[PDB]
Amino acid sequence: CSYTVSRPVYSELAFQQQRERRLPERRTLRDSLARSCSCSRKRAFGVVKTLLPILDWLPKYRVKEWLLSDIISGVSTGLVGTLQGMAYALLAAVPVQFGLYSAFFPILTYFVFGTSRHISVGPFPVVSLMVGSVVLSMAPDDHFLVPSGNGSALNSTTLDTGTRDAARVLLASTLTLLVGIIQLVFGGLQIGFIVRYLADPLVGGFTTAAAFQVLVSQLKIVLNVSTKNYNGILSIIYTLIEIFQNIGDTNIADFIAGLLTIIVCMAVKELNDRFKHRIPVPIPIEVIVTIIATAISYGANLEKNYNAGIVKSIPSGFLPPVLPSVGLFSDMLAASFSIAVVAYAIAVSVGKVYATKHDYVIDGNQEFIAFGISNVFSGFFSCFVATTALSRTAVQESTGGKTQVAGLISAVIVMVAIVALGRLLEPLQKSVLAAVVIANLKGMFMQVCDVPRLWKQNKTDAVIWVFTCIMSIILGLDLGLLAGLLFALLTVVLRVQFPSWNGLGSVPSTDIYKSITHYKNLEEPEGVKILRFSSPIFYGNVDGFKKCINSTVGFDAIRVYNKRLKALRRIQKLIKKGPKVPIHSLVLDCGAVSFLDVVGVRSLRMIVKEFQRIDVNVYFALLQDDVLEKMEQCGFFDDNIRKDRFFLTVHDAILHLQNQVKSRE
Amino acid sequence: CSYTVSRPVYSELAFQQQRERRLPERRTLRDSLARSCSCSRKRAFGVVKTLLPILDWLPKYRVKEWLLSDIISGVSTGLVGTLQGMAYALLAAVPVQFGLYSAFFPILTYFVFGTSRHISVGPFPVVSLMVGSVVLSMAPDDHFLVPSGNGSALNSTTLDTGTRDAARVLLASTLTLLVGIIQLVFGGLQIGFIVRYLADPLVGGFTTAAAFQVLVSQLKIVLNVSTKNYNGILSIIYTLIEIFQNIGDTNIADFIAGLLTIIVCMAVKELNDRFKHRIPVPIPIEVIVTIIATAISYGANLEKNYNAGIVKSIPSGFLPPVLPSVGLFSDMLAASFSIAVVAYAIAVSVGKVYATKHDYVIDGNQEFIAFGISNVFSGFFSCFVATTALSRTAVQESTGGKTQVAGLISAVIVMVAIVALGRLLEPLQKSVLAAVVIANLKGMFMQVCDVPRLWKQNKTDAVIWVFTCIMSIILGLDLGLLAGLLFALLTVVLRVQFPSWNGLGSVPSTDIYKSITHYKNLEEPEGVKILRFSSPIFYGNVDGFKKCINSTVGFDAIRVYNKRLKALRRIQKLIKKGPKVPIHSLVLDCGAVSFLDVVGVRSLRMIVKEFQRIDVNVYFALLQDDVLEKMEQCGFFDDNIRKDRFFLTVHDAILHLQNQVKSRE
Repeated sequence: CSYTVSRPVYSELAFQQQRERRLPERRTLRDSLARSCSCSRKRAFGVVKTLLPILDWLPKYRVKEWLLSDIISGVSTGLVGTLQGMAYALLAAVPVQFGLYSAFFPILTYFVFGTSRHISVGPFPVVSLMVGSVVLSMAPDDHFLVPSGNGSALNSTTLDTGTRDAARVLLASTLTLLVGIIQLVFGGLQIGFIVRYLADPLVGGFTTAAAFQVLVSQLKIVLNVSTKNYNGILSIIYTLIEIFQNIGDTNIADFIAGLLTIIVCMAVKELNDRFKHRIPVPIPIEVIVTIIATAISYGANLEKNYNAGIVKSIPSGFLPPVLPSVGLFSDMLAASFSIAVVAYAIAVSVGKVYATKHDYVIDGNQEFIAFGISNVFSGFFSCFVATTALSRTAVQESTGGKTQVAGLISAVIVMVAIVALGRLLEPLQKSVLAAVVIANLKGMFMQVCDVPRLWKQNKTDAVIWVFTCIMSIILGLDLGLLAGLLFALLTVVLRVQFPSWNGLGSVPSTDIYKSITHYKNLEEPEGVKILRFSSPIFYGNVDGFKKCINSTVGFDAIRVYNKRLKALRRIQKLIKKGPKVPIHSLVLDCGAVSFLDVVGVRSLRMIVKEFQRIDVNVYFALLQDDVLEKMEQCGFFDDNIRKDRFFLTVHDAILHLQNQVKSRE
Repeated sequence: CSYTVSRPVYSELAFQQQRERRLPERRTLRDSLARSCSCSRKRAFGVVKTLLPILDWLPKYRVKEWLLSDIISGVSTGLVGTLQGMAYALLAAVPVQFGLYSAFFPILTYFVFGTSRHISVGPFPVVSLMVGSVVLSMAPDDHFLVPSGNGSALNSTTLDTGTRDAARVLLASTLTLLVGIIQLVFGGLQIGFIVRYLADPLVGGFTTAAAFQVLVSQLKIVLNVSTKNYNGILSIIYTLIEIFQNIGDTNIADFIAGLLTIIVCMAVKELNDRFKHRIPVPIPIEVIVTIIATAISYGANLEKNYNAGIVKSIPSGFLPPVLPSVGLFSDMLAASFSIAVVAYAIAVSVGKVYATKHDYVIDGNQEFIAFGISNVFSGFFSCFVATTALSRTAVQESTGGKTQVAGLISAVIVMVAIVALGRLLEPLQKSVLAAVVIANLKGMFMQVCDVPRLWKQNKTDAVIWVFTCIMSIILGLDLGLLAGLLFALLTVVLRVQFPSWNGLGSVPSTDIYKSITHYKNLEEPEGVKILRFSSPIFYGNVDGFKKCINSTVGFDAIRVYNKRLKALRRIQKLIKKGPKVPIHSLVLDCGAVSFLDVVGVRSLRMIVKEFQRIDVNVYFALLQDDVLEKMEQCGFFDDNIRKDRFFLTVHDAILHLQNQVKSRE
């Protein structure tokens, strides 16, 4: 209605005197640690309830109706879990037997420590690729050749099919433990802000570029070509050229059968997603395409007749726990930090999506402990890093899921897939398992459709997407993530180093000040020039502030004072023989400043001192309380630069100048 | 006097309608690039005058007294410069003549391209230390041994004093050429903000660590001990331990002479600095101590009698230009970048100091181009990277210097030294030259006295000093600088990621809003809770903003709605059979925001939508125009979230809320 106020001009001291401050809280280091560490039994029950979330949803279960919905989702997710679990094992260069272990043991551990209800912990295509990247680098194929077979001229150094996998499993187990330990450090030290640096364009471009490396890696299994497992700079680029050079040594039985299930699985997935209003339960195309593949491959001897590529290496049994090979963490610490941060990023990403739909809150630090113990327990049973795939997550959710009981039932299907089931999957072609992974790449391949949308939005965030996408292609995949985090943080520094400074003016007959580069009918005070400077001054943008002040006043505070003394020497000699016109004051509207960075405040006092020699006052308008208290501690208020130079609002600074000129001509 | 206003409550649209905006300037790339490149001869003359500043100060000379001032400053600066060059030649592991070379040609090159008047370009202790470090890393001593001399049992692999100096000089010349190329690239691309990242505490800690390493190296040289030129991690600690282990294999005469000249030089420097009011011209302690050392060392055969360490390797002549061995840049690019940036930082610091002391202006890009051309010209004459030492610079300023003519005269001394002066310097002990370097370390060793001062000041900047000082000691010296810049950028990001949020309240009978954690007698509106959030929202501080909102409203917008929906299903079943109390609105005083990082504006819109479901309006107070224009493009103003939700000032929102409560109960 009517916005009218009437108060005196409290600049800095007319308001600080009659306003009593609040005494700050004392540190009291002796008692601070005592009050923090609680001794009551209620705190002991609270830390156990959070650490073990199973004690919350289990007592209040709904066995009446939940048991019917969990038994149907467990057998549905179990069949998809035992297939996607063994399919993702090829991305880690590990035998297909250890892929099923990643779908049974991590579920058992993510039952008494997990804080989610609609998350199916298991393998992941992008995560398994980063695991397989360090296996090929630290244990290539040309490192296990054995001379045996009485060759023609030289020693017969045939392939090492057999004991070669033993070094790959132990290497992947050491990586699994080191990833789990890092996740426990994040949960133990209660540091969760380290994963906030993974922005949406950063994680979006990373998963998009990772889909290309997954497509190239899986295409090698489909085409049945033998590459040289290149790694380093241009890893995906070099291996893509080698694939085109070895096209002649392909297998038509694998390409035709591999491309067939690609079109079938993609069509059924697209048909079921579009016509969702008529069929609520998604058709398990992953399961029906595998059962029919093993049946056809069992009739005709695809291994002998067509010389196809089958598994024929499933022993159908468990294995004793193997202690991790401690001592190889020096050459894997750099890559483990990249795998441990993407396993948690996707865990929270998929978790929060299915959290607002079921209306339940997911703890942040608890997921670090949940997946931390999961990866550690998985390392003792020859498993790789566990995560939650978005496709497998939607299986137990769309079919009907309430708690992790359905996930435990999903582990029973994998349980029988280790002892009894597995012999029937012997003649299954490797191209079939290498095709269900490519079908799930549609979600990440369609993520490129955001670049035209992000360009119309904030352009700096669109560059981060393209930067992370290209950098995670040239210099590997794990190194590209670290190059994306540094580039994303650098973009934040570049946005605060080059602020958006304006020529703030006054709206007639009011007190609201708007920029002069946006509005025309604005009147500036006679002589006074207002300047606003966002992105608080630090050591890097303190030089830009000088160029900012020199551009809004028209002159330079240094060159003007130098020309004054250059002409002053003519005055002291003429008696022996015989610019700064418009700028009267400078009101700095530093209202968007948060910190000081005393390294830069030393030049801030110099600005007030330089303009003081040329009779130009430098006033302040909207300095906050947390900043003014910081200027006093940094040695700014001397005998000449008093607090009266500062003001509370922007209009008080202009009103103080108009009253000073009227009272003093 | 009286601050009174009377205007309607223009929130967002009551002000944007009747206020016509200014049309932004069109891009017009063709005309923009056409208007940028000027064709008139005036712009050509201007850029020629700027690129070659020699054409400016030459026509306005003051020969009458400037001739005498420049000749005396030139002889003094030439003596000081040849002494500092023959001293710093040992820091670069190069023979002593190449120091004199590097003290002659850079001076000639910094005459037609430099834009300063009181800068004596030459060697530098830190730069020479870095050059020597990278030379020892890329060319150790055990890589040149030759088996010759018919030893006792094995081949006599004597030391290679001699032919290895050619390789060392070639490596130093390649390094200097690469540094010059990097500086010319930085100057041509007009990129000057890259050196603004070197804050005052960062460069202070770097200079402190460099002074410590220089002290260690000069103590190694004085004690005449033979180390193993360790490099890498903890190199200074390892070489100090090796020195302490080889104390017995020293020379008592050399150590005594070094300690004596150190004490004498320090005492004379202290006496001249303290009693400056009586003697304006500083006593050249370096010149007299070198003269007396050469006089004493020439009497007795210190090389034969006391087995002292002398130079005896001065050919007293020039050398033809040698083309640099291009191809060794991939293993020294980072070191060259570090050397170039530290040299430019020190040069700009000295220039700004001696320019604000003499009241003249110095350009940045022109100095960059000048030093780049100087290093390039030095690379073609077997010289190392040139800079401006603070001690040598103060000589020509205290003795009286006006233009670079004194610098050109300062090269005449080095000119006659290259040919004639230096044959008498044959029996001079190396410990004497290794002492003035330690004597000049007093300025950098006293820089540690700022840590107690910076701790009372901004503590985050005090940590950067200690972090840079320690990190530039453990992992070399060049790598410590890169670890310091990244640490400073991370500290800047942490200050904008964890803002200082408050509980802003209202002062009675006024319109100024202050924090509630600082003032006691403050009244908040009935139900309304004002919140201020500095450090504008980006992808990393969004969870921080969520936590801040949840802490300032007392509840969580998610848990409240979850409990409401959990209690709602009890209502729909009871008819078949038979928190958010105080918070009325949320005025976000986002006045300290500059950018919004649309990745974060999505979560902001999500927050606004979530609080709408619980009947809690989220209003804005001080959103700038540059932020609203960004939110409009980032898809924020839908059919429901209109612009009326925003306000211009903080009191307007409270007034609108009170009017709505009064008109609608």
